[PDB]
Amino acid sequence: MQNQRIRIRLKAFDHRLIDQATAEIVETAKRTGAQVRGPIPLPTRKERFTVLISPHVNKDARDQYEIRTHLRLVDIVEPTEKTVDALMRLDLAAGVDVQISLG
Amino acid sequence: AENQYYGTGRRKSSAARVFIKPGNGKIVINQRSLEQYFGRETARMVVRQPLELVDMVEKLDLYITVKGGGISGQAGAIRHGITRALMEYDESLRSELRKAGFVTRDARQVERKKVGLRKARRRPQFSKR
Amino acid sequence: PRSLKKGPFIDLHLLKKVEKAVESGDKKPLRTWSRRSTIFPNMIGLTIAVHNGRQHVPVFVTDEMVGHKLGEFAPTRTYRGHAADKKAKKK
Amino acid sequence: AKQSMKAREVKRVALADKYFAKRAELKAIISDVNASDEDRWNAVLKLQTLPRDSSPSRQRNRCRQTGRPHGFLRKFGLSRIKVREAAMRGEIPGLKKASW
Amino acid sequence: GQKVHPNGIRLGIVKPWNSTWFANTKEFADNLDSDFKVRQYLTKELAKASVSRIVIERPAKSIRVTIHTARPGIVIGKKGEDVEKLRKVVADIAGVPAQINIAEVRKPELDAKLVADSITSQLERRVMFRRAMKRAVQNAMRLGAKGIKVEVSGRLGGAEIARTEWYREGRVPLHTLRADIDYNTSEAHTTYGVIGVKVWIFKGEILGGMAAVEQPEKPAAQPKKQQRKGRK
Amino acid sequence: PRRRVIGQRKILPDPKFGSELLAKFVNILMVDGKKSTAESIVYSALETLAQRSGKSELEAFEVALENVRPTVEVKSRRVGGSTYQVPVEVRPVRRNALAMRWIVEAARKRGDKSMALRLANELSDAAENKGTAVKKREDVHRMAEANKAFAHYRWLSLRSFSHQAGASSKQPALGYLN
RNA sequence: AGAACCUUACCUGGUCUUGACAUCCACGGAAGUUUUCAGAGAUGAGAAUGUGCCUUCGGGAACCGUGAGACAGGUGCUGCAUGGCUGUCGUCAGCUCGUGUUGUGAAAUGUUGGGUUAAGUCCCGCAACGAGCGCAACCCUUAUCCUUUGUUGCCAGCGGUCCGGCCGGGAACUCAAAGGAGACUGCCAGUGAUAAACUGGAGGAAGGUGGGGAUGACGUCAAGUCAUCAUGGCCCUUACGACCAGGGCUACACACGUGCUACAAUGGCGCAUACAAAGAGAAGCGACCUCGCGAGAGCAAGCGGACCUCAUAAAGUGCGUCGUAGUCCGGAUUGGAGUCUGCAACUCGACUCCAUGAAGUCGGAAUCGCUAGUAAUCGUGGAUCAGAAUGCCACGGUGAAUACGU
Repeated sequence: MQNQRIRIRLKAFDHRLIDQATAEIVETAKRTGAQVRGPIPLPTRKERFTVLISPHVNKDARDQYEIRTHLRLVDIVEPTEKTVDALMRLDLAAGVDVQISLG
Repeated sequence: AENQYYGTGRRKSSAARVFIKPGNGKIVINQRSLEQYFGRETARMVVRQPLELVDMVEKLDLYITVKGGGISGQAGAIRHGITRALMEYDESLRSELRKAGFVTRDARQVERKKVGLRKARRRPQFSKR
Repeated sequence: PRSLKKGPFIDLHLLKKVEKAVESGDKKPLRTWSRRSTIFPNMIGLTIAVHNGRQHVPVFVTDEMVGHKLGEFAPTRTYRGHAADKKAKKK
Repeated sequence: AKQSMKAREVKRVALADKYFAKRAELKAIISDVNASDEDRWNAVLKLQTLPRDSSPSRQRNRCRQTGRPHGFLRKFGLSRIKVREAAMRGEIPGLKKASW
Repeated sequence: GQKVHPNGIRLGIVKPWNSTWFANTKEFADNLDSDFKVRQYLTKELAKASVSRIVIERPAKSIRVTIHTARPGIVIGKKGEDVEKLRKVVADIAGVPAQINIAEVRKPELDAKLVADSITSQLERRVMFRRAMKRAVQNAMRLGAKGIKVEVSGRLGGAEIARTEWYREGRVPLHTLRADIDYNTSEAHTTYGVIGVKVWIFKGEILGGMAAVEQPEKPAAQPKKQQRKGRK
Repeated sequence: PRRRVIGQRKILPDPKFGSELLAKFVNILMVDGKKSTAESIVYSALETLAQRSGKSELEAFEVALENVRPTVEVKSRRVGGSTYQVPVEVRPVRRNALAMRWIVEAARKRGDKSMALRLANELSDAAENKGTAVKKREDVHRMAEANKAFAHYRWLSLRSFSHQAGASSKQPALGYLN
């Protein structure tokens, strides 16, 4: 059973920045390995809110809102030390956090 | 690679994976017997029906892995799953059933709970008097 | 249906008033506003005046009240009789 | 709506975190069954009177910044109406609605 | 009559949100207060021309400013010393060191908020509102809006009770989940009390903004480039 | 109102009996949304039916479903003065469903140890035309035969067609009344 | 959206009025913390740590006391005084923008006929013309299927091998989240004024803007919020404020809105048995451990979310048991104990359980949603959240009658 020996995950609440940043790491992985990598679509999260829509009078309408947190993974069928060294310089950072740790 | 024909059987948001081969009249579901998974319940009659319609209740073998159901329904993904795989013994078996309607992916999609309402379509009950 | 937990539940706050009254069995009716507390041996033999949401009502504490609270013997609500309008027995 | 309810509430939250965090097994020692004739006494209620004026049990996780009674949401630092006002104006990351 | 605003759920779909950051759904209150305090006070500092959008960003150990301007020239002030005083206080509010970069050619006269300011300015000084709002629209669609809707209210005409007005021209559809639907509600006072104008602008169905993207896409970078993950 | 034809949701034939009439029956036996309890309850009922009469599994089921089967309904159509209630023919879809519904509405008045025994006692009875829904069929065909003595806007209508170049009418219709 | 005190408006009682919190100045003090004692607590006395920031080395600021004024503060009055915002009619099928025409003109016409449609959807068409809002579309999400990924995902075959995707290894496979492929009366047929369009046919998962969500016009209604917040008119500013404590809206006279769960047999009781999707968790949650009578207790691996845990997912399924006896259904009330979250469970908080033991066998006026993943019914998780769920929000399981007629 193929797995990874070091975990890299990307977490953002804005979907467009993380898709670009992931794409730069997929190419890094293909430059520092032997296979054709791409996006792991790990289950993206949504937290659920309900609020008013008039400040006082009538409630037949209300509002429900979403905020999503989009999850990517970025791993070879087994990674190498040459992948983490290249990855960590080439990762984007402006509204996504990459955590390189396991937990 | 492939070594068995394969059906996907998606009905009611359950998926019957079905690996078909020559053998004897026989079912294994999730490495367990029929008395265990469908014992004496109406689901037992669901899964035998597509083998009985194709009269191969004695010479088809089956291996069944099923996810994402409830007990009677998973038998119903099996009802589509057996005929989905059996397209590669005869491709016109599945055509004629698709023309009658009698094999098809199930006709209901998801619908969500709506904004401000006590259910998917039920609005807030009020007397208002 | 329900009852409360274990240990003392005296606190700092009932303690300093009670302690100057317990050496002498009692001295004077103790001006109490922190009526959330449970009764205890240190609080027996006293008279604790228990703020009710408006004023203090004097409670003579006994050996029976030791499972009970302090503001429980003291009202918080209103009353009407069982099928007419009537002014409340309870402040 | 008043500043006095915001003023009580703001001081309670910084001292609930100060005072109760280092007095979280004291709760076990004086109430829970962790004691069995051990302590169960005045000497540790000498210390639990600090997390009392300012403690989680008096901090309804609300009105530490905004002047709206109830419907508060501790995760935004806001309330019903101000979550909606900020969505309208796009001042929250990722804010859309569910369509499924 | 009714007045609903429905387009509050569109603002990261074919347009940018006014904020993009990450907080692991636990630090969101602490990050939302810093993002407000940085919105409120930077647009007051560049008050010496106009701004069409403000976009606030959270890099690793940093807070990064994006700004959309009429020009990168005389909007932000001459000399980079003025743009360093902006980083001085942006850094103070978030609690990390601060960056700023300057962008974008888009005029704030295609955009909501300079249009809503300009129609309250007439009304504040009691000049006009019958045609002041129509010249707003004219001036807006000639730089790129396929349609604009305007609602003016206040104590209009010097009347002891309140009045309304409205005007729609071109297309402003709300049977949507996308488009740029770039929106501002002005609030200002005059010698009668408080007045306000509501401006919805439609630049395009996928135009308006610096965005076209609507999701996190999963076939991305890899449309038909398949791997076998084995025997290779 | 309806301005064109709209069909109905129905599922495929039975997993034991291979019949639509069985597939609608277990469906009308459904309680708590659960089709999977009503299936077993219907088949266990027909097996008792098979001990009562040794001729088929469906013997008292199919023929109950023949004897208590309605054909008519009453509609209300009245303007102005006095025109009374006005009958309509029921479509097959509702004939079948009225009968199965009346068979299980009737069935519940019994207390036994399985629902299957109950439903088997009402089918065996209705099969011999002594069921509880014999009355429900009879009432509905007597009322539909009675209320044809007078129907909607009848007096003025007998003029209205003849002057419009249009054919015979007695019933409310799109664009103009009868 | 979670009302013991806090919250919270209201009230009483302590305690003070440039004022409990900002900036500005004057004066004394570093702020903060820890701690004994009196006092309900605020407060006060005394103890112990520190003398920092800057400096004509005076003294000021931070923060606290106290004062001067600006000013803070006010659920203060006023919503025929407002700004911001939103309910209704309604998915009404109309409403409006630019403009010509017919009347003297208010105004009409368009916006009405025919066919078609939920629809002003769209064909034909008159001085009404063209076009936008409403609504159709792109949209997101889903569905077979095309497509990419290949873990915290999977295994027809092959290996280590207790035969478990744990792991060598593999991509036939579910599988997860996404671009979306597909469907247009275009195709073929009938109808219909050529036509729009309805219906049938076929391949396909599927023929009828694919399912689902978003989705709601101008705007009357003196609608309603000054209590998110803006804010004048306009009143108190030793207060129509505030620190501190306790109480309170869940009282009880009755009734009433709404939802849960139950009134059984399709089921409950016991025991055993089957597969979820979704998502949240560093004063939080959390396996195992020892402790305990269920409940729970501390110790602690672990935890960023297909990594560990809530979780045994339940309903549903199996057997034996149980009918009209209020039971073998339902188990409430309350006594009382064990437990919980919390200085604090009493009125007003969560859970286990023993004793005793009721209502309820389908309910009058009244009263609502539904065209199909719907209705119904079950469990799950989250927002709120110190502690309150039966509520709300979203998720997934099983999953129904019929739509002639207006």
